[PDB]
Amino acid sequence: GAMNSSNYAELFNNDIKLFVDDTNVYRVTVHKTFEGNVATKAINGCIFTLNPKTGHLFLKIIHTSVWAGQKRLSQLAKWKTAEEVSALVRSLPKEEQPKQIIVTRKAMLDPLEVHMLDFPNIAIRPTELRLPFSAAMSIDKLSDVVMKATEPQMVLFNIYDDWLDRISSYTAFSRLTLLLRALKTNEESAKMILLSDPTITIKSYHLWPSFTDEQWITIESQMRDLILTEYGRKYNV
Amino acid sequence: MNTVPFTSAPIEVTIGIDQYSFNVKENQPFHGIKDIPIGHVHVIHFQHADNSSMRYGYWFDCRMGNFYIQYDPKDGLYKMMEERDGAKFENIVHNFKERQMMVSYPKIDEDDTWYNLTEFVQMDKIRKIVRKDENQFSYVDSSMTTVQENELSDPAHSLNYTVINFKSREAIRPGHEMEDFLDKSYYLNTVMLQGIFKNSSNYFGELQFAFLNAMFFGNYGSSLQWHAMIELICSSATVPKHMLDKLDEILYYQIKTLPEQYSDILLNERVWNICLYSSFQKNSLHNTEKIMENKYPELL
Ligand SMILES: O=C(NCCn1ccnc1)c1cccc(F)c1
Ligand SMILES: O=C(NCCn1ccnc1)c1cccc(F)c1
Ligand SMILES: O=C(NCCn1ccnc1)c1cccc(F)c1
Ligand SMILES: O=C(NCCn1ccnc1)c1cccc(F)c1
Repeated sequence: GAMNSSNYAELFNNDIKLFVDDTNVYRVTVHKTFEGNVATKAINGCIFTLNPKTGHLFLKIIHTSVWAGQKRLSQLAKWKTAEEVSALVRSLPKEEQPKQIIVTRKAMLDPLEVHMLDFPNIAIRPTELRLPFSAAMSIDKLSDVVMKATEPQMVLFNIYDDWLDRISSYTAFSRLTLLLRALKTNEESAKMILLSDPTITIKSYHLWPSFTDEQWITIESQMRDLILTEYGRKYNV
Repeated sequence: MNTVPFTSAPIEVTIGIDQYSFNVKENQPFHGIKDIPIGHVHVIHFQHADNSSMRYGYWFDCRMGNFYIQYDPKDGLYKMMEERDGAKFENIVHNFKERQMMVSYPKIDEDDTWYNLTEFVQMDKIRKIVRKDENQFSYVDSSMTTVQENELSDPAHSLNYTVINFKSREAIRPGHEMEDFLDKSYYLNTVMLQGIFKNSSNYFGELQFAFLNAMFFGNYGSSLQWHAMIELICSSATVPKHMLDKLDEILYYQIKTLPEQYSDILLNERVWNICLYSSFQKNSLHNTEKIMENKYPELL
């Protein structure tokens, strides 16, 4: 069934599962033509496939060549997503394949179910949570590898850096969702918060700065402030 | 013109013969139905006055034998029977007619309704789907379940309709996932019409059979089957032009015959709105769309 607040700790048990977010697969800029009509120009996208227990991120880069000569691209993008997720699962050893795949948008349910007919024991699930994974392209190193790609490519990351050495996966997911929620509500402010201090650096093999435990508490508090704030500047409260 | 004789009518019952129905009072002198048109399958069906639960009945073709109805006080229902003694059966029927104890199948000369509802329904094909092979006629009731329900439980007392499942490996060619799910022509034309049914006549036959079971007995599994077979055609971009023209006539007469007060239960808003207004065939069912819009505009 659907994943929600009630069954939230199921994400951190020992059944392998993946979140799949398709919101950055088909990306366009809208512009005017010389004749004054409107047209789209596609830019590179990505599938965001994430193990919430381990932090392993399978980032499949979607190069704009995949759209050449195709019609109904928003519909195709969902099926392309399902094709790539199915290919990923088939590439994993049996003991690494997920028992469940949770899609962040319900329109991915039928495309993924059909592509996974060969895997009747893998549950395809929606969610009632409004997760902020669309903001993945606000993470500078992820955006950089997507925009530089000249061909289809899969790149592997750990979106938790080394956090699991010090915190649990429940706590790591909560920090991730807070950071991504902030970047989604006000990207400039969020990024200022994260980088304001030039003495805290991002290691070459990491995505986020190397905050101490105490500095993470300060950071997380500032992100909460921002989200409520902008929730003020938005609704005037 | 053939005859279905009754031993007697011991319990009060609403009897139905094809699209007609009449009431027989408890111990009313009644000996059957005469003047039944030869050349069509027929269904004789029953609803007891005391328990409107369980409509039940019998599909039969008078060309295949001499059938009579006998009420069984142990099993509590009217049972169809075969009398192999033709000489004795003919003598009984003649005796009943002379006594004017048979209701007349009341067909209007102008009226092609029953033909139009049963054009491709075949009895031998019906027997293939209800395997009580010892009898030439087939029993159906409101409660019988289909194999699709069985997957989710008595295999002998079930309707084995052809299984249709749009999210199945039979329906979806490896590597054509999007193509085959959004345009079901492969599944309609290759899998079902060329590989299972053999021709469209058989496809229409099972579709007509599923509707009539859904309508006369409120068989949920029959209603599901009827809607599934319509949707498979409407969801195919490539359908033989003669098939679409015939489907429009088939559905027209089914909608025309449907009791107005049962539409809420026997019509599925999603299938019909998709078929008439979104599907590939949204412009190909003119007669069906006209009668649906004039008779059931609420559903849409
Ligand atoms: O065996 C039968 N028993 C019931 C018939 N019956 C009623 C009055 N005298 C006999 C049967 C066989 C052929 C035709 C038929 F109407 C019924
Ligand atoms: O229809 C006749 N018998 C069939 C019985 N029946 C049951 C329900 N409606 C009719 C019939 C008509 C008039 C007089 C008569 F002796 C017989
Ligand atoms: O051809 C039919 N079903 C396809 C499966 N089948 C059954 C027997 N041989 C193949 C069929 C079923 C019921 C009524 C009807 F007129 C046709
Ligand atoms: O309307 C029907 N089902 C959908 C609503 N419903 C009712 C009970 N369970 C679900 C329906 C029920 C029985 C026979 C039939 F042909 C249709």
